Amino acid sequence: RLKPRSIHELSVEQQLYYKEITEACVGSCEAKRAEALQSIATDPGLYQMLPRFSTFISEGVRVNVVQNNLALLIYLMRMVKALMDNPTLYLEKYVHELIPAVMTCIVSRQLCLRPDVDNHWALRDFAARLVAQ
Amino acid sequence: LSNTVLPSESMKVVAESMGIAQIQEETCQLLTDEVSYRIKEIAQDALKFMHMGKRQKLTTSDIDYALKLKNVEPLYGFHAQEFIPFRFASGGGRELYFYEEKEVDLSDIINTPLPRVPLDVCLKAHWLSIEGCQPAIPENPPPHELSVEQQLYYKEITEACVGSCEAKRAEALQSIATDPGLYQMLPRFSTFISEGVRVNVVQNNLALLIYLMRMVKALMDNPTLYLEKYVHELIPAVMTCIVSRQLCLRPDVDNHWALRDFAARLVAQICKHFSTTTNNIQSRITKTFTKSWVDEKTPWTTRYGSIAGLAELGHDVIKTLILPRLQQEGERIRSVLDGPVLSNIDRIGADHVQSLLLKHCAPVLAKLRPPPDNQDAYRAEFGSLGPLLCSQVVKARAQAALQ
Amino acid sequence: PHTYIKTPTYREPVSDYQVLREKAASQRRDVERALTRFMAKTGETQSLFKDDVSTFPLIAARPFTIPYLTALLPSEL
Amino acid sequence: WRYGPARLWYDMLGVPEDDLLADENFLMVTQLHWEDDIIWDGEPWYSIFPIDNEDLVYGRWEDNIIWDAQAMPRLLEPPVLTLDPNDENLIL
Repeated sequence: RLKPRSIHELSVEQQLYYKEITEACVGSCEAKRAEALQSIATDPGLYQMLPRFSTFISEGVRVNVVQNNLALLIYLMRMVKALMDNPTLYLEKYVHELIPAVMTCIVSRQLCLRPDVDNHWALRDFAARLVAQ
Repeated sequence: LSNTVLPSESMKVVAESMGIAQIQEETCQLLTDEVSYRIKEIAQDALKFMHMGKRQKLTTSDIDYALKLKNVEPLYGFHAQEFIPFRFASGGGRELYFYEEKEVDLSDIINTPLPRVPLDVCLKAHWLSIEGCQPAIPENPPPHELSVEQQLYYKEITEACVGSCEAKRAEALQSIATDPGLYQMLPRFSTFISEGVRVNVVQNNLALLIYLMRMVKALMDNPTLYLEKYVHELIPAVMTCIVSRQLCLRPDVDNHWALRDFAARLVAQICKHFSTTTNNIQSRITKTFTKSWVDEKTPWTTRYGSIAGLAELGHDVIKTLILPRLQQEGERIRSVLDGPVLSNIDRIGADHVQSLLLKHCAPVLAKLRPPPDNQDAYRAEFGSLGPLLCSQVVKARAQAALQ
Repeated sequence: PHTYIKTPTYREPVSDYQVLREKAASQRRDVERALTRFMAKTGETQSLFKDDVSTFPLIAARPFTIPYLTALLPSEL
Repeated sequence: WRYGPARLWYDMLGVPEDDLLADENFLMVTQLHWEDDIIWDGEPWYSIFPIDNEDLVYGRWEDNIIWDAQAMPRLLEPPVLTLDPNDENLIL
């Protein structure tokens, strides 16, 4: 019994777009981030890719608080904020993954010493409290 | 159904062997209803020598005894050992069949090997039945594909979980739960389980359903095999064990109730481990349970299964599904505290539903109420759920003291 | 491309003869180990060491009434 | 298949062949406690395959279950196994 393999519903242009947007949203370059954030903020066809974005956010924060990597977290919180103000996509199916990610960001200890980025840490907490409200 | 005759075009062919050039179609119809009438009178008179001379074969000496009976001249040369051969001739537009007779040199019939001499008729006596059954004397009648290793493993593991003994069952379930290489035999186990739960409708066996649910519970505990590709088969089997109405052969004494809460715990585990936002397993399971519970006409067994699954899903589910329909307890206590119809089975199932409902709604009442709970039972339906809630608060205080 | 692009590609199959030989070998070894441990645990057992049932269990030798039938006859034919 | 998986059931059969209802209540966020979900550094692998199984996603599994044993849309059937290849990493 031999039959043909299944074809992914997501396209290879869409999968390449997801790879470029996620590799830009980890903030190696700031102009790349800002466009990728605006692209998340106004792509109409960003539904049907949203499970993979929510899973990338959620999974990221949890293995990114194992070592308290503040940028990795500040970029993910900006990705959450860019996901929220998009008017086309339906978010409250995925908010059960989004909310415990922002909760830990605000209520968690910093592996990294804070006398140095606590100002940065404080800003991140404020961002987390903005998105939470 | 109809009077069947020889075809009329078979008489045009015969009339040209005679030399008759043109024969009209009303003459050909006149010929074929007579010759097919005389065939049926020798077909049925040959059958009178086949029946009176007991033969059930209709040899060609039966037709020759019937042509002798109708005074018509015999047909010579049909007692020799022959068969039915026909030879097709294609031709340039004339399609026919013939015999293609063969020849033989005359000295090869004078010098044929003679057959053996026949025997004379003699009699033989033997017992057919001796005051009962027949004796055993010889004059009577006598009375992609799994390899062999894993085929034998599949056979032994499935026949160990059918109920011959309990120890082989426990070792088979501890094999299923703790072996590393049982893939390539997962589709066979899923088919076996789903068809076996389906076979409950022909035979309402509670025990074999408990065995199949312990087979599913053992399949879930295996760390090596991933049931993501086969969960669409195991979900409706456990669902059938939850929300079906006759789970028993004798409804009154069989504890279908446990195969209910065991399979409810099983489906809570199967939608904890496997529910993803692409799957929508848990939302689609809650929707089936919910529209089975809110809808009236449902039996107390299937309502028990719905409440059991919904209450094993978690605390927020019983907050937003069970607690709006707490007034339904009044509709339940309509048929419990009150009613001449007492000797029916609608009382044991109703107070089982009641006991499950107040057991699961006691911590929900302990979560969303005051600590005093003075007349919460009076405020509750029937004043019993409130007593259970007071007992639950007492149990929580005892747990805090233990901590 | 995202505006109007679709790539209906297939799924890369495994043609690695090395890892396919390894997968078939390890699955056959694991299923025969599971089968022999299950059959030695649910029957009469022997042991090379004193009171050794967990590690290396042997299915006990049973005598046949006619041993040539189970010896000489082929089973896959 | 009479000799195929679930054969014991076939042998026993003797067959000759061969507003609370709203989805908002069932939304995962309503039924999921976020704080319990957070690991908080306390000690995944879900839908790793890009295509989720079509049979679970598009299958009407709810229809297969019968709420009432007495009334069934479909009577007991042979239900011969499809024997159709599924999953990935299969040797053949």
